[PDB]
Amino acid sequence: MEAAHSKSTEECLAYFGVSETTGLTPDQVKRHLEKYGHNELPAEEGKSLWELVIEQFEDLLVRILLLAACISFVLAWFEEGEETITAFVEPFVILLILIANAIVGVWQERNAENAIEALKEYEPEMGKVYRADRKSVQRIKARDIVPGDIVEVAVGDKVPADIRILSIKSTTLRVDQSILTGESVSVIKHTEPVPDPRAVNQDKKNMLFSGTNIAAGKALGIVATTGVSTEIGKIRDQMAATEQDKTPLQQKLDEFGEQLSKVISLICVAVWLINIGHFNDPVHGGSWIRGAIYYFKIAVALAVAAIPEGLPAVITTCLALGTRRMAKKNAIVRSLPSVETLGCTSVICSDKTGTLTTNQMSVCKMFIIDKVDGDFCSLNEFSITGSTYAPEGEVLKNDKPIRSGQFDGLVELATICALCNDSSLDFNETKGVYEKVGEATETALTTLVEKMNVFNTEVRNLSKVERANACNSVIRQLMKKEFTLEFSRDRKSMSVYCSPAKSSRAAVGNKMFVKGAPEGVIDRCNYVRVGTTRVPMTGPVKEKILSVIKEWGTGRDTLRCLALATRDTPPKREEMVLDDSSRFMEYETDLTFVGVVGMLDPPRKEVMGSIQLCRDAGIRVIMITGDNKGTAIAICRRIGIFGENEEVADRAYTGREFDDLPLAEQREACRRACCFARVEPSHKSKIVEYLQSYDEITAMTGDGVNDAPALKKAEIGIAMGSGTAVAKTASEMVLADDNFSTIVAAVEEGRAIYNNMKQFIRYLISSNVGEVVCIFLTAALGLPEALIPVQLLWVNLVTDGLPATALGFNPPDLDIMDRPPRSPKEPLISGWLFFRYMAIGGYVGAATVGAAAWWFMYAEDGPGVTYHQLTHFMQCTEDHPHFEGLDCEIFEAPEPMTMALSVLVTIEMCNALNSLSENQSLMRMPPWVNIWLLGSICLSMSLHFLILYVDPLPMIFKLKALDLTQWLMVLKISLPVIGLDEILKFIARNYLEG
Ligand SMILES: C/C=C(/C)C(=O)O[C@H]1C(C)=C2[C@H]([C@@H]1OC(=O)CCCCCCC)[C@@](C)(OC(C)=O)C[C@H](OC(=O)CCC)[C@@]1(O)[C@H]2OC(=O)[C@@]1(C)O
Ligand SMILES: Nc1ncnc2c1ncn2[C@@H]1O[C@H](COP(=O)(O)OP(=O)(O)OP(=O)(O)O)[C@H]2OC3(O[C@H]21)C([N+](=O)[O-])=CC(=[N+]([O-])O)C=C3[N+](=O)[O-]
Ligand SMILES: [Cl-]
Ligand SMILES: [K+]
Ligand SMILES: [Mg+2]
Ligand SMILES: [Mg+2]
Repeated sequence: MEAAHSKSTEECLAYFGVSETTGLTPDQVKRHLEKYGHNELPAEEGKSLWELVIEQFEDLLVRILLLAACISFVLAWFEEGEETITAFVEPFVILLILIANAIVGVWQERNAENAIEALKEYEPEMGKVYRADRKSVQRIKARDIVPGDIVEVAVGDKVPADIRILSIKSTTLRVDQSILTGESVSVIKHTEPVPDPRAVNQDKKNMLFSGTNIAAGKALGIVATTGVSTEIGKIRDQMAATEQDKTPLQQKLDEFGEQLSKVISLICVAVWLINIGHFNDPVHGGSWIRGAIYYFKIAVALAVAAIPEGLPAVITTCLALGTRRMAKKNAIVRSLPSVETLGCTSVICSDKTGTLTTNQMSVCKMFIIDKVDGDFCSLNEFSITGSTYAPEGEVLKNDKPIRSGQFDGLVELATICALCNDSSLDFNETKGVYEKVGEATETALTTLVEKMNVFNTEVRNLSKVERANACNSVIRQLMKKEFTLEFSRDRKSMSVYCSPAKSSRAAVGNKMFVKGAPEGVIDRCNYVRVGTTRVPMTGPVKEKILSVIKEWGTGRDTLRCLALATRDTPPKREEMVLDDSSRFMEYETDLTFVGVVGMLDPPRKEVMGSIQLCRDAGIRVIMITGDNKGTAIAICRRIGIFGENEEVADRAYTGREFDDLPLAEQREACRRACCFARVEPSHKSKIVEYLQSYDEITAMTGDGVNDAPALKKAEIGIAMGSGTAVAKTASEMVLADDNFSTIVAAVEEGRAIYNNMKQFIRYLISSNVGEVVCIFLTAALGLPEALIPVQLLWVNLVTDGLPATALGFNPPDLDIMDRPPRSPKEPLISGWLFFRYMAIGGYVGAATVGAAAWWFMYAEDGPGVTYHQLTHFMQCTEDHPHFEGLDCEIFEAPEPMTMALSVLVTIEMCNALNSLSENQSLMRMPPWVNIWLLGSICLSMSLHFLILYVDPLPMIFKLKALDLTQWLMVLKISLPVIGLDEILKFIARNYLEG
């Protein structure tokens, strides 16, 4: 029964046809269970090994390397070489990479906790129903509750299903529905119908939504919906439905994968066309099982030359150290790939209560009477600092700290605030922070009289645990609380009867202490207290009081004003009926006005500056709240979203107002409006989707259950450390310190990290370019020598993995936060950069061929002085008279591959020096600006010497030769490549402008 809020109690009972006094019958429970199912949110399967791993293998590049590993087993089958039969282990290496990388992804998926499971902690095990079987209430399992059941709830109870209230047994029914509205304030429900069919949960003041707990009271209702059909079930559906898109940079890697598969697949067959040298090479033989293997010997090699193996390892470690660096800023990152995505955030959506504000009700202003001389009436107004329940702060008058005990009116104001109060203030030693005990509204009064200290009580050397209620107890011991007249809806106020308990009994006179909504209380105040004295209430006086109260209720500050009064001559205790709550308003008559307090959930001190910093960084901040519109706007003015006097007309909408706009006017309404109030949990997710429709990377910040959908729909979800568990589970990052400025710091770190990522990404990709060009030249000139598939792995994994990781520690740009947010879909390589890498790739790629070619043509220690016919080395066995003065094994000497690998590694170190910047020269950018860069080059070169000057590793590859005749020649290209890139870099820095 969805329209249950708009139908009367009798109409709701008539829908299911059950008498309010008696419960459903077993037949009805059978049928309603076979129709509506059980009352439980469905679980989620989440993970599957057999399918998660294969999903990790679904990527394209891993399909290329995987397709190359088996071929590498085929090359490994070959008994031809075996001496190099033992070197058959390259595929396993090629294999052990994939496996390893795969596992890392699985590990990233290992931490994915079930957020629906966290949402299921808000459904209770047992529930209380009345039924036909038994006159006495039945405590059953809440999952067996079907619609139509008569359900009972009491204090502390968790509501099991969405329930229309039939009769409230207590004076009031206060429910904490922060699960859906994000507000710790407890709403006062009723049984009247709510005619609006499209009312939001905040307006359904006659319903009891599943997952919310009863703050105080006892009531009876009939169940409307169960299971997924409840309002929390909408949250579950929206949390299982919103799939997370791939990281923008990850999308770049994927399309790079596609084009890479195209280019590899086209080159491998493109070699078949240039087969002028394959028409008739052997003396009689042709293409058989031995001959065709060449077309694969290049293939796998070409693959390992194109695939940047180890890039996921480098980005994984880089993002890991980013997580460690932000961890010192109290920013716990749950998803590694999200860090990058935080840099390019264009819009930040944010909750208010608990996120932008402290979620701790604080009394800002207060006023008492000063002088009453005829029509004139002056007031004493005070402001109170402190934005938390902790008794920290002082009272001020005209921006000057003043002791409260000097004003006789403030003493009585604190006396009313302390006695007429059911709440206490506790100090959590485990969390190390003061927590409210009771309602937030009254707790604000408790901490208020803690801040005031009207009797000048020594509280400096007090323990932090006893500091919580130090002054409240002082006031409690002065007047004994006989009984309390509880809050009722008819009079919108509550009162307390107190006796002196003084030295001489109650001869000083009993007094009644009343607090409540302003108009209803002031209308019953026939007297006004001026310090110690009492004067009759008049027109001009109450017009001044109501004037100031109206000035505080609206405008810049939007405080919740409570009026406080006493009764100097209350009636006798033996003539007050305490059962009938409607009579209490007569008991609270003939009052004496005292003062007024103003409450507000104040913002965190760290927020406003953060909003200015995002504004400076081109990031717009949007507030999305379940709280009232006036309150959210008044907070926006303090935060810096709106001006102190800015007219907010078309810039702030409510969920009901938002839904009334055409879908177009909503999608465009998210571009201008910066504040959204009184919204349902679905509305936040809808706004996030709308902002993402503009291809804008948006981030959501929250702390409650109602923020869970948005937190999933946003590209980056940021949860508060003091927030709910379900909000943390559906987020990519947590702020343990609850500070809002660490978001700004986190964005800065993300941008700097990406700026450092383009560097080593371009480095590895360029090395792959040179390798591809080299394998192509060696393939077209018939010289598979000087390169092997095994070594290209170690080069792209170890000797290049270290400098690439070192590039992650480059100093960030100075004016990095004065620039607007980065474009989402923009290439890492542009035309000029693509031209630069296209030239240097063929240059350094031809270097590696020139190593072997030079070792054979112009060399004093290279016996293979062939001079000509070097390209036709395969004929050496069938045309031995052609190749005299040498052995058939000299073609595969250790020096060609040692020199090719040498110029490769050195060109890669110098190229890693070129990767320190894109448009900045090396003369103005000293290489020692990054100690980790030169350190990684020193360690990669040291590991290269370890490859050469050892016994195992050479057996796979080749043997090293002397240096008096070898390193002198590696400098033909190992060093002038820096000059090439230096000219190419000098051109665009000056020729581009003018
Ligand atoms: C040589 C090595 C490989 C892996 C390769 O083919 O990379 C190309 C390639 C797929 C791209 C190109 C490479 O283009 C070339 O190779 C130039 C001509 C072909 C030479 C072959 C014979 C001499 C990248 C490498 O060119 C450079 C950097 O010079 C940059 C970039 O990729 C990036 O955005 C950088 C990494 C994400 C992509 O053009 C990309 O394709 C796209 O769709 C892009 C837009 O992405
Ligand atoms: N944004 C807020 N900031 C501060 N307080 C809020 C806020 N919203 C609600 N409250 C308090 O919570 C109680 C719940 O009332 P409820 O009907 O949910 O809200 P509203 O009255 O604002 O109506 P609305 O939903 O906006 O139409 C009110 O009762 C009282 O103070 C109010 C109240 N009053 O409103 O007059 C009197 C009172 N005593 O004791 O006199 C005690 C309250 N209380 O404990 O919550
Ligand atoms: Cl509102
Ligand atoms: K998310
Ligand atoms: Mg919140
Ligand atoms: Mg309200």
